[PDB]
Amino acid sequence: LVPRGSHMPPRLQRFPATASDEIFAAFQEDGCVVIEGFISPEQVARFSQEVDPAMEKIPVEVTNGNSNDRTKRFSKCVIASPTFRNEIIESDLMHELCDRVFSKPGEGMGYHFNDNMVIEVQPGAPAQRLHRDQELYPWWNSMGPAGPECLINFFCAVTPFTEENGATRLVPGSHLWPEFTQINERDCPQFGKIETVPAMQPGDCYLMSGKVIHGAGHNATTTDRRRALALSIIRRELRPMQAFSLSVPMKLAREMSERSQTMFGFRSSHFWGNDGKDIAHHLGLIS
Amino acid sequence: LVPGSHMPPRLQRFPATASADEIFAAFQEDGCVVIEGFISPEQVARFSQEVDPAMEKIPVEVTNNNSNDRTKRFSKCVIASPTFRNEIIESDLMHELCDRVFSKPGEGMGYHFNDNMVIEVQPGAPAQRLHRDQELYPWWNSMGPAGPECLINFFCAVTPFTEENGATRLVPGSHLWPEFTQINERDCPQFGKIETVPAIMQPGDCYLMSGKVIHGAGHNATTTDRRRALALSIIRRELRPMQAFSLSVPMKLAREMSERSQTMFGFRSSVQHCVDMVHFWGNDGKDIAHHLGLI
Ligand SMILES: C=C1[C@@]2(C)CC3=C(C)[C@]4(C=CC(=O)OC4(C)C)CC[C@]3(C)[C@]1(C(=O)OC)C(=O)[C@@](C)(O)C2=O
Ligand SMILES: C=C1[C@@]2(C)CC3=C(C)[C@]4(C=CC(=O)OC4(C)C)CC[C@]3(C)[C@]1(C(=O)OC)C(=O)[C@@](C)(O)C2=O
Ligand SMILES: O=C(O)CCC(=O)C(=O)O
Ligand SMILES: O=C(O)CCC(=O)C(=O)O
Ligand SMILES: [Fe+3]
Ligand SMILES: [Fe+3]
Repeated sequence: LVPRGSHMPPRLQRFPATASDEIFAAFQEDGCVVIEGFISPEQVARFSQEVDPAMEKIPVEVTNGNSNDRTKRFSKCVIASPTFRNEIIESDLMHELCDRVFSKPGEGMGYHFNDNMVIEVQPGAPAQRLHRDQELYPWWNSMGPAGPECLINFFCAVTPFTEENGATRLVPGSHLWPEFTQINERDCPQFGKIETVPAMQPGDCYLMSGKVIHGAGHNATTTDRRRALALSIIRRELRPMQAFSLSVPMKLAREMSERSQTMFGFRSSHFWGNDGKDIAHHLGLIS
Repeated sequence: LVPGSHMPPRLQRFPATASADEIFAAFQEDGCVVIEGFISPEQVARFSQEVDPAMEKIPVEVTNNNSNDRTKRFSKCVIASPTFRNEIIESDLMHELCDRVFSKPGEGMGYHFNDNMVIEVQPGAPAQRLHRDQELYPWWNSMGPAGPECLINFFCAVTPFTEENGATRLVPGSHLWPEFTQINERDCPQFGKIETVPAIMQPGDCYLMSGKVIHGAGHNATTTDRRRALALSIIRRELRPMQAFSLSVPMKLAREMSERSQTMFGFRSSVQHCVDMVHFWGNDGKDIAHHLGLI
């Protein structure tokens, strides 16, 4: 795999979207894993064109070290794209995976959606700061690698992921380090020695844990809009960064299955209920 | 007080006109503090009157178990009570203390509502298991006493709280024990040896309590006394509420709310800073209040 004698780089396993528990142990051991072909070939295609009109009406910032410097972001994927709401979010591998990360026996679905983002790294965009996704829930790093999982991300490539256009540089095994710190020169002892691994073709995805260090690289090209679809998924006890049950129209919620209504907060798991009853009753969604 | 009689733990008491700093320091020392006249007796009585039809229509569950039985719980306080939504949730002392607990520099409101629950302990109802309210967020005990706060409770007396009718039993300074476990025989070594103290209160008194404080409803030993409480459960912005208030509370009521009341119920977002900024509970980069028409 490496020339004999070489420094071996951090292991980044890769499974086919038809694999089994097998993908999960790669997640447990490394903190991430690639699912090659996560979304079908025409599915990803129909999806990208469907959000191209919305992506077109996002002006680009040319700035300050923020994650908005020449990186454009858009989250109304259920509204804008029939392919997303009808096909992509009903992956049984997605759910069979989430149930192994999040759900406890007897309690139903321990998870729901945090965000559905399309991230498009514009050419010349500086490399994104290194971070753990779970910094979104600021106390979580304090629990170290023994803490439970709060967040996972099915990070899917829309346009191809190269080392040129700044695909995500992962750091496998970052979830097993003994202290979880901010990744900067004052707080991180290993800053500048952190060994990355860049991450894929359209429809491939990687299933990253919230504990894993990562970040978008510099998009060094002149023409490449590098586009992605992040399926952020949190445990049921945590609050979504998107208010999906207030912006997704009721017309679309009626077309979703019970699992997908639970993912978007149109149905309870009790958490997110309505005075001892499922919020789905009051909304006109049960029997 | 008592006669070399053994003296129980101290539960500090303040009037609602004390300084939120004096109250907060007490809360920090003991993890719980009584605020007398948190709500005026005229406010508490109108509230009790406005929820009472809903309370009477709630059947009492009697069971053959320790099942947390014979306790009515009602959460649609905003819909049923003009006093609650117009006055009680507008307590400036409530928001002063919440900020000192939850709100970060340069982010605005770090908290929102988990629940608004009328809890009426029926005559004869058995005592509740000792618990910490942050057990609702099961990973929280594992951070121990150094952990951040996830939840505080403004537990108000609607009818008098007495030692006989089931006033809550609290364990002051249990937010400072070095290991947070569930309170059971397997996991808790002080099990059965834990000294509680009732929250004796008159109508309109609150106690403010951290999610780190061991406590439990007491046994209601009376035959006539339906012991009514109002629990204002308040969590940090990154945590999920028990109630989906933005989906059951009507928009007509949303539009009459102050901006900070809208934030409490999820009709409006809160800006969190990480280099980056993110409207938590937002709409693709903007406040959810825009798509809702709340300006
Ligand atoms: C299921 C329960 C949970 C898990 C959560 C809880 C919540 C949210 C409460 C506790 C925390 C809080 O701050 O708010 C209130 C007051 C409303 C009380 C009521 C319930 C819903 C609960 C219950 O109903 O048991 C039948 C319960 O009594 C208790 C204590 O055992 C629980 O820890
Ligand atoms: C404000 C940001 C936060 C705080 C959260 C975040 C979310 C939720 C994301 C990250 C984690 C996740 O699990 O999902 C996604 C992919 C959607 C990415 C986009 C943003 C909104 C964020 C950002 O865009 O900054 C304006 C950002 O890039 C990052 C990484 O710096 C952040 O940690
Ligand atoms: O866009 C990328 O390459 C990674 C972005 C990411 O993971 C984030 O925004 O948190
Ligand atoms: O009603 C009480 O006195 C305590 C209730 C309580 O602690 C709870 O329900 O979580
Ligand atoms: Fe990230
Ligand atoms: Fe409690």
